[PDB]
Amino acid sequence: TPSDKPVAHVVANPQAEGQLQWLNRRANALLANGVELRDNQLVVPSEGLYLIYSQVLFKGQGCPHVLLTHTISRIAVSYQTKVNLLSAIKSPCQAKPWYEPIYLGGVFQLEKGDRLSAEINRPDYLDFAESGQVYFGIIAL
Amino acid sequence: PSDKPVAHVVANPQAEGQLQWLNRRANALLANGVELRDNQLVVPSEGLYLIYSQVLFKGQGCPTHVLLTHTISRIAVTKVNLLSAIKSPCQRAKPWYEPIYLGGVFQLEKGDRLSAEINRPDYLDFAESGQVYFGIIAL
Amino acid sequence: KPVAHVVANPQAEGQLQWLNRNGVELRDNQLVVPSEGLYLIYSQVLFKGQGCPSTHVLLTHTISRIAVSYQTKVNLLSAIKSPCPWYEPIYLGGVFQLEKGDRLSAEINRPDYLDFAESGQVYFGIIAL
Ligand SMILES: CC(C)(O)c1ncc(-c2ccc3nc4n(c3n2)[C@@H]2CN(C4)C(=O)c3cccc(OC(F)F)c32)cn1
Repeated sequence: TPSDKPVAHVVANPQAEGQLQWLNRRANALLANGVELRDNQLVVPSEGLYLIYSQVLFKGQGCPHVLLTHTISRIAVSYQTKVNLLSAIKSPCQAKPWYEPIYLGGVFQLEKGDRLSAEINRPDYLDFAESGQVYFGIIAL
Repeated sequence: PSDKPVAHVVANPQAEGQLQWLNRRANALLANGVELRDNQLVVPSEGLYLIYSQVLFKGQGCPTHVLLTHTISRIAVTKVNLLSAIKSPCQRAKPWYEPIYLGGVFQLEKGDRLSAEINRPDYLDFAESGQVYFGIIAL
Repeated sequence: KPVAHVVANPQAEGQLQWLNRNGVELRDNQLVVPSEGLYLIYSQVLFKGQGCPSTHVLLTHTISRIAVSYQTKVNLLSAIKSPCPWYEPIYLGGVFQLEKGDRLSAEINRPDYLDFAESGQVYFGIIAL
């Protein structure tokens, strides 16, 4: 049986300077059943409950103060500003290399035309030495 | 359309001296039988559930052996500790930030009450939305 | 709609071995996909230690896919943590389209640091959507 559930799982472009850019045209990544990726945002095709998730991986070669943030935001139709749905702050430095993963997840009622963004404050600290470390997705329940 | 019991409640940024959960806010929900009664999530049916919660603490400098705790408890129709974490933000102004994330899968029974509590609500950070939450997902 | 929730065997210490109790099979420490379709794959592992050593400790947790039509191993989700008593949990989860016969594995690099006391914190599963 073929599912018609709006789903997305986009991955970060490891070659995008000073930014966390989401791609669907990669192995084990997808945009299906109405979900679109427009201006680095996931656009919701229909109203309903959705599971929203994102993971980023930060890495630094040592400690030089550094604040790392990762946020999933929602912009509703006819609105312009992002309202935080999920957000986390980490302080990796309280020269050995440090690693800081941030995982955000939750269930949210979304409306048709909503735009979701998964953003960070310090893309200079993003790590891409391996696949599956930086991602963002939604699944209609 | 799924009939899986789900919940995602957020802290009241105005409720001083407490970590009070709200479902009647934008981007917060109680669906498929889950209820929020007496600051607790009430389980509608038996089964495996993913339980999660994040709280963010922030202080304006370390003058002091401050202990920060975050716990998720279960009360059955028997009180058990499900998830717990302790953090010591003070090694020794210079602001500090301390997030505590708790997550896990637990077998819950119908009528179970889940609570997500902290010991220092005076250190809770509310300068931004989406930082303090409590949720459950039936599997 | 098949589901699978498997937990770490606390008696097979020194290796992250999975224990089962829907129709998703557990063969050779891997979850085997029964049919073509979409799936949420999640997991959690818990690490702990009594202190820090000279050699820099790196903790990793990865969920891989061995596609049946090509037989190679590709990361689906991965995370690294540098804990330097300490406790370090690692979470993963995402929706992937998978084919019949695909094998999923959830592995770590330091089983000597695994925490077997927490069953509700060392697990691996899938749910067909
Ligand atoms: C509704 C639906 C699709 O059927 C479903 N959603 C989620 C799960 C599930 C069960 C156990 C899990 N343990 C973990 N997860 C699980 N997901 C991940 C990662 N990590 C560990 C978390 O602590 C976590 C926190 C918040 C959401 C989150 O899910 C993420 F996909 F959005 C996670 C099962 N079923």
